[PDB]
Amino acid sequence: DIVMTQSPLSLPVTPGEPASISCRSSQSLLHSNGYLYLDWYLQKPGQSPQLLIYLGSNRASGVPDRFSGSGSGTDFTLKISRVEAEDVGVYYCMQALQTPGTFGQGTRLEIK
Amino acid sequence: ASVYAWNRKRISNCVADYSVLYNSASFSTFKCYGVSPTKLNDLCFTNVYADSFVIRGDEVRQIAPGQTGKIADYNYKLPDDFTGCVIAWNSNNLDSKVGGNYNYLYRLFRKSNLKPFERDISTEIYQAGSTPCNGVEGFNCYFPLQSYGFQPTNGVGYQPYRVVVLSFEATVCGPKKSTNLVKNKCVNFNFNG
Amino acid sequence: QCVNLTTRTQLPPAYTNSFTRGVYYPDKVFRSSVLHSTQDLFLPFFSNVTWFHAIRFDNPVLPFNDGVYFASTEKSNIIRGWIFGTTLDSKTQSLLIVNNATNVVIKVCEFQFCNDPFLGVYYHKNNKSWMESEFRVYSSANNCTFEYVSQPFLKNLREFVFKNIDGYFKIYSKHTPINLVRDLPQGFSALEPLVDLPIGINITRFQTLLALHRSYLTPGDSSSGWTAGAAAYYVGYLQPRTFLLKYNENGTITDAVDCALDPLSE
Amino acid sequence: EVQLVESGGGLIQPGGSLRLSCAASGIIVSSNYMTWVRQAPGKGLEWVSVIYSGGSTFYADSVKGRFTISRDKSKNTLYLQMSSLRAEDTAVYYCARDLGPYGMDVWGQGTTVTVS
Amino acid sequence: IQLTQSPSFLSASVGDRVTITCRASQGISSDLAWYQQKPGKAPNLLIYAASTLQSGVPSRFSGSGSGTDFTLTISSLQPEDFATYYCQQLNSDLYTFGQGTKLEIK
Amino acid sequence: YELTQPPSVSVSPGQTATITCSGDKLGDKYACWYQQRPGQSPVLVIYQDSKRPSGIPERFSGSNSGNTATLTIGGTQAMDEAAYFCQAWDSNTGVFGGGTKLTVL
Amino acid sequence: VQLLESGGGVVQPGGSLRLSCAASGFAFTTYAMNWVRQAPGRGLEWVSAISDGGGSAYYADSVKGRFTISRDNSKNTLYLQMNSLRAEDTAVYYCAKTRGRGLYDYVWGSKDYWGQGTLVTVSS
Amino acid sequence: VQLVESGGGLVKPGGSLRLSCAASEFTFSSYSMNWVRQAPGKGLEWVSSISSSGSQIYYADSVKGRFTISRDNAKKSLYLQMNSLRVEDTAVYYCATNGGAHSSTWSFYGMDVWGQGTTVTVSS
Repeated sequence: DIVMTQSPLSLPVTPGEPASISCRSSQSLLHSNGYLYLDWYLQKPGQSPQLLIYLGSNRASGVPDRFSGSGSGTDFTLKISRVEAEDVGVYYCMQALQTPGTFGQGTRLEIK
Repeated sequence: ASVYAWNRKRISNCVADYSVLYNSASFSTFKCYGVSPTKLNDLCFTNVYADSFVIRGDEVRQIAPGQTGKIADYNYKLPDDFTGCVIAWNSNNLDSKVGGNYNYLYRLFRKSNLKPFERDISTEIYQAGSTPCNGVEGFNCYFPLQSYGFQPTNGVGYQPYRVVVLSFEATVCGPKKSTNLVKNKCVNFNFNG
Repeated sequence: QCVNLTTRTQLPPAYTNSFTRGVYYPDKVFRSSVLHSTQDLFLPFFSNVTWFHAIRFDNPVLPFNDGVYFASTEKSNIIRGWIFGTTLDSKTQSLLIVNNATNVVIKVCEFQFCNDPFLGVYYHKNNKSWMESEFRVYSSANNCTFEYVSQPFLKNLREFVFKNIDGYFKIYSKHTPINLVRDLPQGFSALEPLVDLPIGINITRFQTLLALHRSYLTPGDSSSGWTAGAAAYYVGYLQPRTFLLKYNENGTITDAVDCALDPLSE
Repeated sequence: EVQLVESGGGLIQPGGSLRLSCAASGIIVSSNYMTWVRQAPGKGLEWVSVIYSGGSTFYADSVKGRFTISRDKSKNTLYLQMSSLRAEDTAVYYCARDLGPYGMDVWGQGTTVTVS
Repeated sequence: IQLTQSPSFLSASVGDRVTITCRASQGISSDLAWYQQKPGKAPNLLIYAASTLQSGVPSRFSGSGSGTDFTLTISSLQPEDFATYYCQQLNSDLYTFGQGTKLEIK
Repeated sequence: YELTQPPSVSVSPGQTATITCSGDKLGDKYACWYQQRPGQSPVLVIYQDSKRPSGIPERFSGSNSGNTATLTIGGTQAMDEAAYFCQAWDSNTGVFGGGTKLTVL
Repeated sequence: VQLLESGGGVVQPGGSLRLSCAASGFAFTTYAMNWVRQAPGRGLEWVSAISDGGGSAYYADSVKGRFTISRDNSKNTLYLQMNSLRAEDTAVYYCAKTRGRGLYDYVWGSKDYWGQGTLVTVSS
Repeated sequence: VQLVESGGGLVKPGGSLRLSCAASEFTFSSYSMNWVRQAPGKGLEWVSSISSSGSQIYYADSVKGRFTISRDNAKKSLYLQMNSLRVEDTAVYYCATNGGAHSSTWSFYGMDVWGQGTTVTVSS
């Protein structure tokens, strides 16, 4: 199993400020073919998640430009350029390398 | 089936009734490049290939000896020496779905061109320009297969079209509505020649 | 598979005498009490036919010159079929005839025949009359056109004539219960055709298929206990000759004379 | 990263000969659908030609019999044989890459062609 | 096929909700690409397949419609959102465009 | 389908050993037996419930009837101390027995 | 694109259920699918995934044997077999499609589009 | 034939391996292969089996959907794809020939030629 831990557990950040969310893998998620198989999700309150960051550093269709991912091997960080009022909710990471698919425990970016 | 993975049936050592086809009056296309359709049921052919698939109305043009476009050069190619009958018909009431019929697909992004009668089933990440993805769906790394949007709202040129291409090659002959035989009378007959 | 068994047995050919043998109905036509003179491919009277027996069973590829006459005493179902072809490899279509116990299977594929094709036979203790045949004939069999199935062709003497004329493969057969000791009998019998397969391939060589048992297994040889039962089959060769066939009142060929056999027959 | 650069147009007498060039960096021309697109002054975009990834060619009704599209695999470049030039050929031409359901994702800067 | 945009000259102030219509005469239902062209510049994809946001386009741009009707919807205008907006027939043989709608920050 | 073998049995050297193998209607099936001396890859010693492979002395006698498969070793010696796996095939499935360990004193 | 999940409700401890993920607006013929559960206030946790044409039936330990999945490639629907349900599967279930359609885009990996979810409650 | 295996090594649970069993002679073609794993503390387990032609492939109940046996009679090699290597897969694997050409004749033979086993270890 790949047990992944997020850091930190909560990030209440005022809108307009920047925010970084880090989630480190127990094993190495690098180079199944040359990429970093960690994916980032946002579950906004009351509705279903969709992809924010795929392959560690890249994002899917239509994502706000403020989101960006970084890190290699075991450490990975999400980089929000400017927190706003629509960014509230839990953030998940997932290892996408081995069949047992494990998500994070959930850190909300909220407005304090 | 879809035009990329077109079905091909070998028909040999059976008895063929070509009258049902030529005299059905439900086909949008009946163009024979070998022997005329009305004179097709007396020529003993060897193998009869049945290439069945669904395309669009504008894509029926590409099903012709020596054509170009998506279907001709990337899906199904009809040879310039095709000696058979292309049989097409609209299927807007059968293979079209309200919202698009994505069950049917077609290969668009293929490296080179297609060979006469070749099934294109290369379903692997297609690098368009020069971006190595090593098997990743992305920019200049899209999937060569592309879906269809068959809908009743689609126009004739975008509507679904079932096309069975009959290729031909001493096992299947006929015809003359064989007149029932008579007995005990000195008669004039034609017994298989 | 392709377990090979032709280790070193290289005996000289043995010749027996096909006395008055291998006359088929070379036509499509009923005939009353009449002596008809036919000019077709026939096996000459009193000719030397190569004889193969268990000794086991060299079973070599033999020429299919213009058509062969095949006989077999084979009091148990040991002779099973033939693998006629041009190269007996891929890239060339070849014909495979096999019958299990209740059906005959005919195929024309680009087979990958083994160098010693045969069918292993096994008897399960639950139901002894099982005959679990395993194929050791080809390794690959793909991309083929013709495929025929029917009721099987086959001390219960069996006689076959094969010939390949104008794309048609013709099989003439006669099944006779015999009491003679070892070789072909004397009584005249006429071979009447079974099928006429529109194969259309070129055939220049052929090889019979044998039913071998596993008598003992040494751990690594794969070629240890392949005993060949007890059977004997003969191979003649058809030559273009003129015969004079006596048709019965009912239309059956009861008798014949070979021409250029001896002056009296002439 | 993906850049198309064009050259070859210019003021040319009516009915004369000319040729355009379109060098490509990043995209391989020899395996993608490249189109020629025209824009007359005071008018919008309009299609001219497309050469398939396999090498099959296509031109418009207003183009057949006059222009020819051509390529080079060594220089990764796209060409257009310009000939029998009438007054209506005065336009700016861009090279674009055709992906079917995906739109003209990359474009060229454009070159002005004038007929006089 | 003939594509008609409606209407040609269009004007609004910043923050207005705009709906630029390219009307399909036959009905094709998935083959639209939205081409925004800065005056005298190189066009760019906005919405491909007539409903999906092409990558890097800001989230204020939306597309809608399928079949015979099609529209371009801008949720909140910007002073730089003036351009000439094209509609194109995807999956076609002549790649027919529209005449062009010139939005104006007015 | 399972084959049941006693965990282990032992006899003095020079005696006759008897090791059983139980299965549901196992006398209707073909059973193979193997010898695994410790630290060694196994070797086939009995197959088809009655036949004895080449290279094996005749004192390896096996029989099958009913729901029990049995192997008999007369004149047991020192190197008969090995793991003995009764094998059988049912519905194309290789299922091995428990494996009875034979100990000689 | 719509991912309509059907079925679901109150089922009995140890009873049975079957869930339907009716998908539309996309191929689904060359796309993989995923099943994701979320017990109340306990986080997204994985269940299942399937290949383009079935056969590849990939499960977690807690659903070993007890859950099985299937798809209707003609009707474009996803299914989910349930047996002997325990109290830890009381959750809302998301069917989600993989990004994409090539190999090394793992059929148990990225999940681009998600559904609306239906609650499955095991109680009495 | 003379059989040698390779590929067993240290991997963590869920990882991937690909064992092998190479033959000396070309008599390999006539042998239906079997994969048998030996536990570090127990006897043997049948893993999979393949026909002489390779068209009759069977797996144990505990391993289907994970392993992929394949062979190459012209390459005189036997492989075993080893995916989702999971907690109890640590063992020593034996490649053993049957002799029977097809699965219908396997009961008439036994596994006679075993190569030197290869040790596979899965652990965190």
